[PDB]
Amino acid sequence: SVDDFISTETPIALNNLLCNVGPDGCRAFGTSAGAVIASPSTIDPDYYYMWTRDSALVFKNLIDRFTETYDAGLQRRIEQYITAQVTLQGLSNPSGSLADGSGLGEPKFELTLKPFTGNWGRPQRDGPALRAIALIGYSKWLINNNYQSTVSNVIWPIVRNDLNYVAQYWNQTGFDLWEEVNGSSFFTVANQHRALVEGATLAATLGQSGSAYSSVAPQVLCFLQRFWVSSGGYVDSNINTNEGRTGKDVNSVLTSIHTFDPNLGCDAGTFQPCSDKALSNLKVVVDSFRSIYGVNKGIPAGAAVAIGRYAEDVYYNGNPWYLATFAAAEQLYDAIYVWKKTGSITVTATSLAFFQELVPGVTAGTYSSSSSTFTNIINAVSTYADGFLSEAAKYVPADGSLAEQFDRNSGTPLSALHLTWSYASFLTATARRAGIVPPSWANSSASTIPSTCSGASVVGSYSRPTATSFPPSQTPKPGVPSGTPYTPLPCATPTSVAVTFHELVSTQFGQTVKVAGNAAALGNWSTSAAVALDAVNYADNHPLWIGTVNLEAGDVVEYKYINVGQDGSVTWESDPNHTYTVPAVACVTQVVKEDTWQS
Ligand SMILES: *[C@@H]1O[C@H](CO)[C@@H](O[C@@H]2O[C@H](CO)[C@@H](O)[C@H](O)[C@H]2NC(C)=O)[C@H](O)[C@H]1NC(C)=O
Ligand SMILES: *[C@H]1O[C@H](CO)[C@@H](O)[C@H](O)[C@@H]1O
Ligand SMILES: *[C@H]1O[C@H](CO)[C@@H](O)[C@H](O)[C@@H]1O
Ligand SMILES: *[C@H]1O[C@H](CO)[C@@H](O)[C@H](O)[C@@H]1O
Ligand SMILES: *[C@H]1O[C@H](CO)[C@@H](O)[C@H](O)[C@@H]1O
Ligand SMILES: [Ca+2]
Repeated sequence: SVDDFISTETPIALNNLLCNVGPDGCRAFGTSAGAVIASPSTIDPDYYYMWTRDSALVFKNLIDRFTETYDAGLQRRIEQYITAQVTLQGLSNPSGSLADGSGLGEPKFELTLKPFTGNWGRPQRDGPALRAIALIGYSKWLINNNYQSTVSNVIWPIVRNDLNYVAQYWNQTGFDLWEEVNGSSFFTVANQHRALVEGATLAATLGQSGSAYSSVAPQVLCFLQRFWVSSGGYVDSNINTNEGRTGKDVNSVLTSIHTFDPNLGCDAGTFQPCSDKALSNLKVVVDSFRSIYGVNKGIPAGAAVAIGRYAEDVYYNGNPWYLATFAAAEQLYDAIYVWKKTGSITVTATSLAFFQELVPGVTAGTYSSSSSTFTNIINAVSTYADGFLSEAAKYVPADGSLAEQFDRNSGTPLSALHLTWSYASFLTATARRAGIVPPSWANSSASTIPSTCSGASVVGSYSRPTATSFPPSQTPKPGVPSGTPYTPLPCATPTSVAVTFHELVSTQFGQTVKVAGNAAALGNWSTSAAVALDAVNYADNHPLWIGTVNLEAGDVVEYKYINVGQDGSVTWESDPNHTYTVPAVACVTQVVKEDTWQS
């Protein structure tokens, strides 16, 4: 049953989500405090980085959970995530520096909170938007619990940098959320609009000027209208480029659920889940996957299917993703929420095809909660929505782990293990089914579209934030639903820990990297018995090598990386010896030790 799946998966998803958060999460142990690894996977694929997007989406889920029920463990994690942003914002990186704002569009960082120096799809202009939305989310909590002073002191300078970035750079091309298409992206623009709306509201609450953000917001919304393909009834997810695709992409479904505000009803301007444009789009996007995946064979129209990112996808051969399949369920739960709350469903010419798939022959019109048409529709949509949950559930392993993808033919997990966003996507989709909605970000002002789009932007001021700490014990006001801090699920304490050595060193032709060390498993400083690392990952300005040795839990280890040529010659990295303490903590069975070569 779907209820069984939700029951069992919920605590596993939350646990696994939090295992990916530094400094102490079970699969992110020793990462910077507040850091969110996209995945513990270090090879095939290497996702052991911090993405501005992934971390902001994960923490928006956690901040929303924290808002529903105070949890001092979550708060500690939220505060840590926020202060890490002080460090990241200040970093010169290949996207640029903080001073002119350009550095804030950097997609990802080392989990040491250092610049990722390799070639990448940069900038990605959604990051500052999502980060702002996350930090504004916690700000509203702090303000509503009498800590506005902390917002102004610690948080606001961070949010202000990101808001200025959006207001300045929204009307320039960048890479999409899949890090592939350089242009103008639906998800990116829509969240940029949301951020400006929310940021103008926060400014005014703090007594700061929101004028720059409010003057630009409606122009961002104006431009968002250009992504709509009227002849096909769907969103072209990337414009200002010809990407060699239809533009039917879960991008647009992810947009709908992430800018959901039931107080906007079925507003099509902001692409609300129940809007006619969002529904029409959903059907088109779903349909693009119906005929092409082995796992969808023999499933009829009007029944849920496994869905991926976009039909043209070749990544790992192009497969369904858990977060995509969960996203479809979530958009439908969001629509159901609004229909139930308003007691009314409207079918239009635009949404006609979506509704006719579920209730064949239904006409456009408005149906109240008491009409049988309303009942046919809402029942069919609920079954369909649970069908998308159930479809993804079919391909979740017995242990409840959520990889990034499941195989288009066999449904077995592929790509990155324990993708943090997969867990969050499960948590949000099921929250919505439960009728738990996020805090509102908008009134109808935020949905008013100007008659013309001006492409207005504002050159902003950027300053390094300075405050890097929260006051202790910032507990809720009385009455507010409260509970004991979160505690991870129990495990055995490992006698052995898999230690992935993760080294940055530029090597020449045929050279191998080995780790020589003091412990027996590292060959007692013997160069011939040293442990060889994988040249896989070595990239332009990002020369990465990984090796995983089992070392005893609690053992203190001294090591040096050796550059071993083809000829079996050894060069030693400069002093000092590295010193690492292999952890002995419950649930910590694999760690990554991130290093750079000592010249
Ligand atoms: C910057 O903003 C302007 C206004 O929204 C965009 O210009 C429009 O682009 C669409 C799609 O290419 C055209 O169909 C419109 O005619 C343009 N409108 C106007 C008034 O010029 C522009 O695409 C935006 N650029 C970026 C990179 O975001
Ligand atoms: C955050 O970190 C900074 C270091 O940049 C300190 O100065 C501050 O006290 C806080 O701990
Ligand atoms: C790593 O650092 C330790 C200090 O904890 C030294 O004892 C060792 O020699 C290595 O440099
Ligand atoms: C890891 O931690 C241990 C003790 O906590 C030290 O002995 C070692 O130097 C390393 O820092
Ligand atoms: C070490 O083993 C534990 C338990 O199987 C995993 O949770 C962890 O990811 C690592 O592989
Ligand atoms: Ca396109």
